[PDB]
Amino acid sequence: DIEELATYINGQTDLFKASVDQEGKLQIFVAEPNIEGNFNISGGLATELGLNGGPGVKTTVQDIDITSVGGSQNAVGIIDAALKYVDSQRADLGAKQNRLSHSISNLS
Amino acid sequence: PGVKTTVQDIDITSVGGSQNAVGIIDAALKYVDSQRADLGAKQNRLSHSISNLS
Amino acid sequence: QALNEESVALQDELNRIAETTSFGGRKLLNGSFGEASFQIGSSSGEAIIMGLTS
Amino acid sequence: AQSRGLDVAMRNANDGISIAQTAEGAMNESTSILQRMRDLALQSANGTNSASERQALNEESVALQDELNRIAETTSFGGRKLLNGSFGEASFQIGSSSGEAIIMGLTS
Repeated sequence: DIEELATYINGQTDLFKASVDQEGKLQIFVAEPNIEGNFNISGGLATELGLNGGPGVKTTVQDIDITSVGGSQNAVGIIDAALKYVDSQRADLGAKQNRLSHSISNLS
Repeated sequence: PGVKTTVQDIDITSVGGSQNAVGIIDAALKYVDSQRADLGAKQNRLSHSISNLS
Repeated sequence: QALNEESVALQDELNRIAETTSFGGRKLLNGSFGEASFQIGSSSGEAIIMGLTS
Repeated sequence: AQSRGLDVAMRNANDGISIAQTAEGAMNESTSILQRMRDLALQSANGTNSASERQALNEESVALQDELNRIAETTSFGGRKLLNGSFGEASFQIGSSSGEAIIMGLTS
């Protein structure tokens, strides 16, 4: 069924966060760093669901709505991507901090 | 096509009414028991999932 | 006639059960519940559909 | 330098231990599911079952089958699918120098 297909698509990759809304419409989420251009889809199965991969709807954290099931399912991937980005930035800041400490010791 | 008869459409004012009633109620019982078995399968699925998640 | 009166009373009881049993205002056994997905994973998807028929 | 190597090797060995532990737990739950399915099949085998009982047993069996698929596709160590068939052969540096590694593989 649709839910099992979404779980399978989630399992077979880490760039997608598959999902299912209230009506049973496959929601495919692509984190910002993982997409650049026209996300194009093909295959007979996609025509079976009627999917259409194109520029996509741009959604950030500020555009999260939860009142609907699909809203929450998309929000899960949205927060996942946001967490990844924030953690990457914190890692960069930590690297800079370590470089600064080493430099300060060398300067002394 | 046959005359559609559901549980709500049951009357026992006549012999034929009750003779059809026994079969109608048997079919309804089969349906309800099948749905109960499905729900029990879902309960077992959820319990196993809970243990795995823990 | 008396047996039919008891039967119709039980019919009305069945309808009342179908229309009344609820999980905190969410009717369960009146068909309106349709099918809902309980997300039991820890990431997008990973949910289980549930069937509950009138 | 070798002390730092030993520390990182101990960390990597512990990480491998944790991955194996999580996989083992998932496997234990899966084998419990399989035992239940075996019991269901044996119960279905009995002669006095008519047909509806077999339908109910089959519904339970298919539910457990989809549960097995969900387990195989869902258990993950922080986003790293374990038993979905993608892990394959992976190394784990457990030595100070370069050239020490235990190969671990988790078939789907």
